[PDB]
Amino acid sequence: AAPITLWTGPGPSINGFINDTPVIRCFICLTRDSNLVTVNASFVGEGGYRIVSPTQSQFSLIMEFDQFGQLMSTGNINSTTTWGEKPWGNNTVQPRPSHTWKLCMPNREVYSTPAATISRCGLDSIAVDGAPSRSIDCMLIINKPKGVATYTLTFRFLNFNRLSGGTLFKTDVLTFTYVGENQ
Amino acid sequence: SPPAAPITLWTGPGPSINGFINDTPVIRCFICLTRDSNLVTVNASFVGEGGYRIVSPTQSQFSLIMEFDQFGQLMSTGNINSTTTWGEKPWGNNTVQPRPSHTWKLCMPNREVYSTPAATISRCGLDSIAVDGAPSRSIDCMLIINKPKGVATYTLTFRFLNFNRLSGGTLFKTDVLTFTYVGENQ
Amino acid sequence: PAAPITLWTGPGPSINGFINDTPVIRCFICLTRDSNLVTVNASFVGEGGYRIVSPTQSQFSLIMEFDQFGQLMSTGNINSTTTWGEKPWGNNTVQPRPSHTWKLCMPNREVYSTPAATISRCGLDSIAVDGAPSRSIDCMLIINKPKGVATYTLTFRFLNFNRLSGGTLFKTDVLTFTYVGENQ
Ligand SMILES: CC(=O)N[C@H]1[C@H]([C@H](O)[C@H](O)CO)O[C@@](O[C@@H]2[C@@H](O)[C@H](O)O[C@H](CO)[C@@H]2O)(C(=O)O)C[C@@H]1O
Ligand SMILES: CC(=O)N[C@H]1[C@H]([C@H](O)[C@H](O)CO)O[C@@](O)(C(=O)O)C[C@@H]1O
Ligand SMILES: CC(=O)N[C@H]1[C@H]([C@H](O)[C@H](O)CO)O[C@@](O)(C(=O)O)C[C@@H]1O
Repeated sequence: AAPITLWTGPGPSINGFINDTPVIRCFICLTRDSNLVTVNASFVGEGGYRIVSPTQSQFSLIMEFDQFGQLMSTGNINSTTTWGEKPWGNNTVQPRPSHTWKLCMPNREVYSTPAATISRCGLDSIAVDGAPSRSIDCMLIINKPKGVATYTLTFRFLNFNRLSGGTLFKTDVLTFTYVGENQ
Repeated sequence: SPPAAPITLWTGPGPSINGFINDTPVIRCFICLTRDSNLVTVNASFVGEGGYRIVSPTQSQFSLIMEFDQFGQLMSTGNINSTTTWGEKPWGNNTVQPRPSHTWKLCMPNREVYSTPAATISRCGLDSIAVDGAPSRSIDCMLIINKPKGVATYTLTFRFLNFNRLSGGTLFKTDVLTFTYVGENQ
Repeated sequence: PAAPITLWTGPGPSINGFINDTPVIRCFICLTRDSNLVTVNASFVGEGGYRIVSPTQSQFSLIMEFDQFGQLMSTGNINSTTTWGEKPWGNNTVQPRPSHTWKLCMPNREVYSTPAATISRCGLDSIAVDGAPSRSIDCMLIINKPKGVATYTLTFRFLNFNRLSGGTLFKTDVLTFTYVGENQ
């Protein structure tokens, strides 16, 4: 029994794709400790998504994993960009899969039907000094079916119409938690 | 051996209708308390049944209180209690091991840190996938830590509040809720 | 192989949050590093002029400054002039002897090479007011916003007091934040 972290590494490329177009830089870290997995994530919109307006359409960024906890090539965030294990003691991304990667996955029996957590997602919070009307929502959906994925994690960005105006799509550090899979 | 110290107490998956109000089973409560090195993470979700299947904006607030004794044993007298499934989750499987160990105390909220009651009030989305996170489909859930109840040494209270935020009748199918507190010393 | 460590103020902190060299807030701060992430667990109680806060309250930051070894410096709003050190597993003491392990509680400098933030709800007097929606402010954690010669900073910035419906005891909820911990 050991902890394990899967992540994008620091300074991720534009690795969030909508219609195969790179539009969002996603820092994603999945850390499994004894029983629970902590999702630690942040996002920076690029190009057409650098600035979001109150009329921005909602969207999902879905990660698809196989039965062994390996990130598949077909999600919005996928294995074509940097993804792998974080060794304790350095900031590298180790791409070679281990059986242990399954421990970062959402427990299939606990999440046998889809689960969700919708939380505030502050945008550009330092520069707008946390103005209430500069937050959207980001909902994590756990194990909503997608393709032939065994596990899915979806980051769904919602309620842009709560924004008072155009806002730089520079998210806060977001945290979610779920029960990890058994080896 | 820091790896020797973590412990998880939980209901197991697919809990029964194990949340009681006035001795009537009304809510299915998935509760997981995971102690790692120092902090305990509460991971919880709830599904209303019977008259609590759907909640309206005029719904009265309520507490689901878990009472624990000084050894971290869930007592039989709370709204969520030891008459239903509760015990340790072994690393590597989804069983519930009901035989109390002294290690169970490590999942409790530290008596000195929480020598007077503490709280965290947070958003509690209802039916979030089906309503696509509509802002007016959230209530609040407040975790109260060590508010006295009877002779419990520790208490954890899930208090559901601010149903008047809801735009209408909503399925009482909560998000996965997370809270954190300082764990008790062995 | 992971090595957990907790740095904290201990329970019942003194008035250890200073604004303009005046002690105004009792700050309970716990930084707990497990395998990869640090969990910030904190709560605050105002004293004197900050005992009660009103909708007209000006925003403020409580900054913790740490050096390259993860040792709390003397120059932040929360600083090494008050109780701060390691929490031993099994008791509630505060051990002041610095170790190479203290760096593990710091925000990873490569991950947070520019400042990061998390703005979250901060309920005030929540049990007494029964969680009334108009009794919350916000608390934003800012990670590694530059200050002085600190290598790492953690800033608790209290904001949006105008969300309050009136004078409210500045007795915060238990607040939690998470960030990627520094490498040994
Ligand atoms: C209640 C109060 O004094 N509020 C002040 C606030 C505090 O004095 C301070 O945050 C305590 O640490 O200070 C404010 O102004 C800041 C400046 O003093 C600082 O030089 O630069 C800061 C930005 O980096 C900021 O402008 C504040 O925190 O906003 C002003 C506020 O009224
Ligand atoms: C900006 C945008 O394209 N939004 C559209 C999204 C995205 O294409 C996908 O979520 C990306 O994965 O798809 C929708 O079905 C949705 O999720 O509600 C409709 C929405 O208008
Ligand atoms: C739906 C309901 O019954 N609400 C009532 C609750 C519950 O009976 C208990 O919280 C269950 O433990 O009790 C109250 O005293 C309370 O907590 O404010 C009054 C409230 O009207």
